[PDB]
Amino acid sequence: RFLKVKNWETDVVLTDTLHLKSTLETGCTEHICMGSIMLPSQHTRVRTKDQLFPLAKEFLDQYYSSIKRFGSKAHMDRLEEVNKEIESTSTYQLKDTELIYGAKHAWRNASRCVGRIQWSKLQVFDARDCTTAHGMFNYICNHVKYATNKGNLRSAITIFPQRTDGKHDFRVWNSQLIRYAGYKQPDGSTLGDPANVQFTEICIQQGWKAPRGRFDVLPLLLQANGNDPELFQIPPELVLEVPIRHPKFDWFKDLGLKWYGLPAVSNMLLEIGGLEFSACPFSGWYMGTEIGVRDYCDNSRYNILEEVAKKMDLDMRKTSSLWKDQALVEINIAVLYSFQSDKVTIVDHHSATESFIKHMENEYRCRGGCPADWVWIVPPMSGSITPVFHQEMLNYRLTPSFEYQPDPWNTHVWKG
Amino acid sequence: RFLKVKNWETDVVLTDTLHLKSTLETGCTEHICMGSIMLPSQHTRVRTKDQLFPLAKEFLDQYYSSIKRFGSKAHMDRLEEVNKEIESTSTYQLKDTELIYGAKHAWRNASRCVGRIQWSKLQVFDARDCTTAHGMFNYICNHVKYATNKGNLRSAITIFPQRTDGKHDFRVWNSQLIRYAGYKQPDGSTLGDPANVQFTEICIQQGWKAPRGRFDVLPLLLQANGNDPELFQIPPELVLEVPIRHPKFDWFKDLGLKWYGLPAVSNMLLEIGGLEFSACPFSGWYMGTEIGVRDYCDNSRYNILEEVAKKMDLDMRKTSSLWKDQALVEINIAVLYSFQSDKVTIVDHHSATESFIKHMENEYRCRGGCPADWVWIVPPMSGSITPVFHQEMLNYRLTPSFEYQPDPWNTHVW
Ligand code: HEM
Ligand code: HEM
Ligand SMILES: CN(C)CCc1cc(F)c(F)c(CCc2cccc(N)n2)c1
Ligand SMILES: CN(C)CCc1cc(F)c(F)c(CCc2cccc(N)n2)c1
Ligand SMILES: C[C@H](O)[C@H](O)[C@H]1CNc2nc(N)[nH]c(=O)c2N1
Ligand SMILES: C[C@H](O)[C@H](O)[C@H]1CNc2nc(N)[nH]c(=O)c2N1
Ligand SMILES: [Zn+2]
Repeated sequence: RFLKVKNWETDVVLTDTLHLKSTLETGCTEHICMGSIMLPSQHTRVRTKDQLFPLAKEFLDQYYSSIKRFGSKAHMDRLEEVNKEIESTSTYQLKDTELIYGAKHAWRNASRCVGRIQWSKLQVFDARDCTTAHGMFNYICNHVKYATNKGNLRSAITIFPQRTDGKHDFRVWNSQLIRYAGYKQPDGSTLGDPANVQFTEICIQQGWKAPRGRFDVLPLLLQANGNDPELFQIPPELVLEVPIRHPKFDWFKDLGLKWYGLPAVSNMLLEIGGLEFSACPFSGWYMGTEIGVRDYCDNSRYNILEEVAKKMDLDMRKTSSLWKDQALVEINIAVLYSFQSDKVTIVDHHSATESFIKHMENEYRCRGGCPADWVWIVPPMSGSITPVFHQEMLNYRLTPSFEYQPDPWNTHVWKG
Repeated sequence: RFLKVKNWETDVVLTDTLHLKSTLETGCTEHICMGSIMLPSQHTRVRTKDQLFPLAKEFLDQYYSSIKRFGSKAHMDRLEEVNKEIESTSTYQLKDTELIYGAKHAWRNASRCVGRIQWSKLQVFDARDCTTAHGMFNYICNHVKYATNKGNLRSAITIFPQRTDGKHDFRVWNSQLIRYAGYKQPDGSTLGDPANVQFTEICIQQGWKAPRGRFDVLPLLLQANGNDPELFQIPPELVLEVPIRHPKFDWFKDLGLKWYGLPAVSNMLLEIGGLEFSACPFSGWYMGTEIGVRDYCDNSRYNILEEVAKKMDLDMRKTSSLWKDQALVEINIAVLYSFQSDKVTIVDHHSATESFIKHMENEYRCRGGCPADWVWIVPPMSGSITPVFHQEMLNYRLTPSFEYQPDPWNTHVW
């Protein structure tokens, strides 16, 4: 059974057979669509040998199909080897080749990711020999150095040991490797990034001396083998930052804004062949709107819309003057211009969405589909003047995958 | 099963139980979400004598509840009466009060409509006594004049006779009552509105003498009782139009842009108690972005971003200058400025989405929920700085409802 999607601006129609290979559930039913639910239980997140071998087998079948060795003796022997390792040891270990395939394909299957044209050019760092928080800090520093590359950013992921009994998890407690602190003041205002107030408090409680500034890089809070997490400060020379200025507005620099260069997600779960990798930080490079639209202008983040609109002297009485929309465009022009001027990799939302359309069409050609989440793919500004807005998309769940997981401070058992 | 929706800007959480009354189907499964498909089979649309009565019963049951007479003398009586009329005539006719209720609730249940906070204020015009296209034209003119109201716009729907056998359908062939024509030029490009090129040709291919301008109001093409349709010119004095100028850039009026004040969808199918109304033009008032973002700036429409940006002298050599975004804002400031200057009702996208959040809150409070289609409720510019962006929405299909329906010229035995 085949399915079609139409781009309504170009009348291009594509045929999806890949959704047939989909196992996991979406969250929708025939009588209700949950397409706009942010964290549906299905997309969030121990396994027993009962269900683990079929998950291994399906993954290995995929893997050996991709290398043109399906049904080969190398393929049959590996299946046998994994089987016996599961029955006697209860889990199994991926080879290096399988881990690299898995991480790439989890990104390939990331239906909310607009940057997936780059998916096969991913640098995979195997940190499965790591045993301690210090060991983790070392692997993460090397990730940040390699990925940053003096501004010429390179996609990378670092993979720490897989979950075993769920009581010895490796976790990076930060949501991203590099993020700014946020501080609730006694008068109710917030200093810094309001998204990080809760995590900032945990760090301070674990002993972090906070500078209490508006752009303080947070410490790494790292958990090895289920032990209590430990604080480490990324060396500042590894944290590339871009001061934000505007190409016409000389007064923009006086807002004292800066942002970091490397977007590196660190709280997600990597699932490959039934195995769960609970610490797997990954990084690419920023699309401009992530910083200029969401980070700076969300009412619940830095929320600089007013300060910018004031200095532009806009009619701020009625909303129908679109002063909000006007300040937003200027802030996003500044973010792009500051990054480009400093030769730090960044992509605008027009370029990135055009690329995704080309990626998606190619994926239908050579793979039979490309799972896509329209709600997340469409940029948070100027939606319809980007070609994804006019593109029908089918959302379904393939593995390997990145999944959400509960914040560790709500599940951790404290040693003391 | 008693589901929850969170707003992530405010942490407000609403519980939805209304969805458990949903009847029709979404197109999704638990294996694949179709939330971005524009027209699944379900959203498009005779009855056997059997499937008609359960539909009638469900509608009457919710009608009599809304008036607090569920399980009353009048309820069971009407129920029996509709039962008997169906056994005999194999259809039935709605009472005036039921027709009004059914129309307001088709709008109440339209999950892609952001303007639904106004749903109970709708003016319903019963046109079920109509028999000819000339009469149809008369009802539509009266609709237009009433809804326009000298620029103080008012919501209205006009309901033509319901389908009987499918051979005698009433249909308005225009997609909206008021739309601008579109002509294909000798040199490949398109003059006027490209969305209307086929329909603009059908009118000519029917007898319309086009002035071949850029903003030529289309004639009405009205089909009564399954007959061949007929052309009709809407009196100009009834078509309120707004010249578009900018409150800062005097060169903006030189661009020669105008738009019409009345958005009046005329090609949808209204379904009440299983009865199908194939001609039910309805109208409200515009949200600014429908014109300024989509109508003006869609690449497959008027596509004027190239010109506005040049006249703004912006660096159009790199997308990373965001010149499209910058021009897009100015256009949409102009549209709002022009309408508000000429005292024609219009709402900006910030106001409408704020009102929709308030409408959701009301519906969750007094009704138990509110079907909502995020892909359509979030405006096509400045998405995340409107409160609907951060709003989780549950999409499900309730009835009475508006459904899409095939274009008549593909169906009619001409
Ligand atoms: C190379 C440049 C990349 C760009 C421009 C990019 C862009 C984006 C954007 C804008 C989002 C939406 C997130 C939001 O708005 O909050 C997203 C989501 C996502 N990205 Fe990419 N990304 C890139 C690389 C990567 C890499 C290297 C990985 C993993 C190896 C990845 C995995 C994901 C995933 C899993 C999501 C979904 C998050 C969720 O389900 O909530 N991305 N990406
Ligand atoms: C009074 C002010 C109104 C406003 C501001 C408004 C706004 C909107 C907007 C912006 C859309 C998105 C469609 C698009 O972008 O093309 C929409 C869809 C819709 N509106 Fe409303 N509308 C109003 C009145 C009405 C009325 C009076 C009715 C019927 C009684 C109605 C029924 C609908 C329906 C059925 C749809 C969606 C069609 C579909 O399912 O694809 N609206 N509306
Ligand atoms: C709930 N909300 C905070 C989710 C934020 C979030 C969660 C994720 F898992 C995720 F991969 C991304 C994408 C961020 C990103 C990664 C790589 C490159 C890039 N340019 N951007 C963003
Ligand atoms: C995909 N597209 C071709 C569908 C067009 C379409 C179909 C509809 F039923 C519909 F109600 C509207 C909204 C137009 C409208 C109606 C009332 C007020 C307003 N401000 N605007 C637009
Ligand atoms: C409620 C809604 O699902 C939520 O606000 C989503 C909408 N789309 C998004 N799209 C992206 N890219 N990133 C986001 O964080 C969100 N948030
Ligand atoms: C492909 C996609 O479903 C299509 O572009 C939809 C998206 N959202 C929309 N939203 C509104 N309000 N109007 C539209 O026409 C559309 N088109
Ligand atoms: Zn769905």
